[PDB]
Amino acid sequence: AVGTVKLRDLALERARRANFQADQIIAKYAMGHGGLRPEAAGAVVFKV
Amino acid sequence: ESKYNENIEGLGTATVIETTQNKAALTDQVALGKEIIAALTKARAALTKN
Amino acid sequence: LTADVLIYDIEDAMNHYDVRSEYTSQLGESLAMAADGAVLAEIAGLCNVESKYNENIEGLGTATVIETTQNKAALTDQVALGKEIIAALTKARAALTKNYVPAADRVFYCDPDSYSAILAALMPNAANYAALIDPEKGSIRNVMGFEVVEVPHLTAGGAGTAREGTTGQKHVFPANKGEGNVKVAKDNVIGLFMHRSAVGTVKLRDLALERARRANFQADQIIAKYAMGHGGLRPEAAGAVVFKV
Amino acid sequence: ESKYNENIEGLGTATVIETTQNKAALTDQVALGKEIIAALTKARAALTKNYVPAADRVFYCDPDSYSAILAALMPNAANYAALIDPEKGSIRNVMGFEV
Amino acid sequence: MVRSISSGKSAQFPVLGRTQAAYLAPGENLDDKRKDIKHTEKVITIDGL
Amino acid sequence: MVRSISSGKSAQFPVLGRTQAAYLAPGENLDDKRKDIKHTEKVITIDGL
Amino acid sequence: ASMTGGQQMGTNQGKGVVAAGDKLALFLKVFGGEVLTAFARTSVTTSRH
Repeated sequence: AVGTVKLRDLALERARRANFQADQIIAKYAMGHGGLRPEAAGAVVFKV
Repeated sequence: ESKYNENIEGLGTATVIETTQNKAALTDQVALGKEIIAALTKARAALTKN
Repeated sequence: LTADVLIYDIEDAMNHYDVRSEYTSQLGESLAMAADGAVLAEIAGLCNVESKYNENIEGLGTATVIETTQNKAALTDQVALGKEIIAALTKARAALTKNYVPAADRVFYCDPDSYSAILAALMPNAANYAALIDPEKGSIRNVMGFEVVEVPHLTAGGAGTAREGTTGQKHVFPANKGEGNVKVAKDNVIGLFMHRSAVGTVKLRDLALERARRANFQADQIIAKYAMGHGGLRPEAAGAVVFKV
Repeated sequence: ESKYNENIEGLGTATVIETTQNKAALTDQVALGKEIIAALTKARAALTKNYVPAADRVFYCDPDSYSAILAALMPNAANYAALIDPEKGSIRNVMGFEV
Repeated sequence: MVRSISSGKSAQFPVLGRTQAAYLAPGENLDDKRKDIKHTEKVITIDGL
Repeated sequence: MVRSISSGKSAQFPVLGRTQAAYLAPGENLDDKRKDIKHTEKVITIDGL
Repeated sequence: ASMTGGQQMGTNQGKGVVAAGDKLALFLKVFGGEVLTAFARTSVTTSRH
């Protein structure tokens, strides 16, 4: 019903910053989440 | 969605309102389960139809 | 002088054309252009816009050629302008000879349009007999002691401060002849004539390219910079042909 | 196009206008060639500022106006022989153009 | 799902389906009547980083 | 000049150019003033067979 | 004689899109075969310096 399309996938990178005399590690991805074939997906709710 | 079904009337969207049910009226712990089960039956039916 | 490009990482991700090389070339070109314009504007301005000072005493004259006939904006004609440019060039040779300086090399700098006029003055329709210029892909050749370059970007080139042209500038072409006691205004410009050895260029640290990676924006960026100074010396070897009002 | 040059001051296309008046005021044909030569030089100029390689420029005309260019050059009257060649009217070039 | 694209910004996948199976009379023309196939695309857009 | 693409209906080209240099001195950050190389893209379309 | 039920590989149909203005219409406009730079400008100096 729904799929996720990803570019660059997931990786992590480590950089050094001198001014704080410390290093920071940082990991990111880039994905998009769409929804398709909406007829084959249902839900159950209560309400009157 | 609003009218925006997909690929003409050939295939159809799904939704289950729970019957004669108010959350405030339920919360019985037993009644709720029963209701979710029935709703699930109608759900499988609807899903299989398309 | 600085050149700067900062490219985000997400935009680099979804782009489908490398664009690095093009950016570098763009930077180098920018710096070069700045360098050139700075020089041209320098020689014209600083040597025909100053009042009461000609370096040394009798060392120089700093002549600037006025245009014949009425204001050229009134002539509004193609050809005939060419005639006037020819006369002006003769006169220029007369000044630059009147003040010594070797017969060669020297040079001339006009804008492309005025070059087109120079080209049109010697054509099959007018006037008579063969000429120095060759018709078809007209390269002209020479006017006595000049090379006539015809560069497309005359004026400005001073660089400075903000990326936008307006603001602090190191070399400028004024807007009018009346305003600041200057005579070779921006509108008033057909050609400039200098001997060479008539403008100075001083180089330290040269020019260099380097890229750095900045973690904070996920974006790495190329930088290319340089340092040098432009100035003018010996105005006797410098002059300029100018519109009339 | 009413307005619009792509990539502001990247460049801006030029359409050289004619000196003289409407066709009814021309069509003597000896003058048309004159006008085409002048307009062609001015076109070379308009193209030269704005850069673009000097090599490989090309000009498109039609039979009529080509014969008119053939009419501006020729004995009477175009002074020194110059570019044009009779026996067929093949023009070598003009300002860096093929024709 | 989990299908992955490189380079460009957004991906679309098309959809299509169904036919009415035909009963063809002998020595008679099929060429006259085709339902054809219904065609439709759906596209997903990605939000940055 | 001619180019050949396959499949897709329209071919887009990208155009770009021009910068401005700058001046900085002993103790001013660069990131303050910067002008992006504005790039505009132009699209060509196939008409038919 | 013109033939209907052509297939119309590109065109949207859909449930609601209606209109049916144009066809093809749907597809992708893709090109990566050529990048277009601004024209290179030279420098008139050094030489005469």
